[PDB]
Amino acid sequence: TADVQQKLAELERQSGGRLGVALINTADNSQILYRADERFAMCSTSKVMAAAAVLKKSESEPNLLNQRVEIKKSDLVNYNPIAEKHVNGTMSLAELSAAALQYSDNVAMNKLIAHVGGPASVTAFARQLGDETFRLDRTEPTLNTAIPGDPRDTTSPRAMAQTLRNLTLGKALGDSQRAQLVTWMKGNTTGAASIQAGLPASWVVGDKTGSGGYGTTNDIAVIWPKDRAPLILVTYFTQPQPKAESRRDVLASAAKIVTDGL
Ligand SMILES: *[B@@-]1(O)O[C@H](CNS(=O)(=O)c2ccc(Cl)cc2)c2ccccc21
Ligand SMILES: [Cl-]
Ligand code: NA
Ligand code: NA
Ligand code: NA
Repeated sequence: TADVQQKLAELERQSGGRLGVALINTADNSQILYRADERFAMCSTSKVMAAAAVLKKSESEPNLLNQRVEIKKSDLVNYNPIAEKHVNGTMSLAELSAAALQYSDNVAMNKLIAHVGGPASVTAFARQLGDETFRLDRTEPTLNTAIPGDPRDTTSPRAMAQTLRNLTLGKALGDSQRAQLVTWMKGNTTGAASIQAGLPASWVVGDKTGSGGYGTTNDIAVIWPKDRAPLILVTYFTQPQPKAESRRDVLASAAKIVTDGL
């Protein structure tokens, strides 16, 4: 629809920032795209790719998710809601994956990153899946600086939507691992104000939010509408001012605009 395009342009204009949207509708294999090939800083939406990398590694290492990881005071960063409770103990890689995905715990992300070999290994995993756009450059918390013009720790909406489709609805991961990823994302606790706030209450969503510098406010989701084929939706947003506040309402509005009529 050209109208959906115009509506997203009007949202972007009023918001004052830069908006990126990619909707994949698996009912008819259609897409709605808005700046879908521009790069945006992923912030915490990158935790999906890190958890997925660990899950993939687990296909050939059955004990892997039960492996224990020490949590030290020296591991704490700037957002540790789960890990701060396990300092001087261990958490399993399953627990760290869930903490990263469902509470956006930054220590959990750093452990997933470390375990698979660092940011270039998470990036190599993306490449293995056919995503040649995703780049994870840094660890937490610096991967969230979201400086305009900086390509580090960025991807495009089109690439992340296609990759999220492969991960949650396709066959990137084994059946057990795919189910686990989707179960984790459906249990996310951080997304109610984002894409979910622009969709009917009856719809089931598995999402991962992100936020960071320059008021960057992001969400990526797999969506099961009532009695319809699933959707993938990426909404990326960032602003001109370094200390701009988050605008989750912009993502809810984009979600509402692109699902109107379904
Ligand atoms: B990353 O983008 O995710 C975490 C948490 N972000 S948040 O904005 O603090 C948030 C959003 C919604 C809820 Cl319900 C809770 C918390 C994070 C923290 C620091 C840097 C990057 C990320
Ligand atoms: Cl409703
Ligand atoms: Na991507
Ligand atoms: Na959401
Ligand atoms: Na977030």
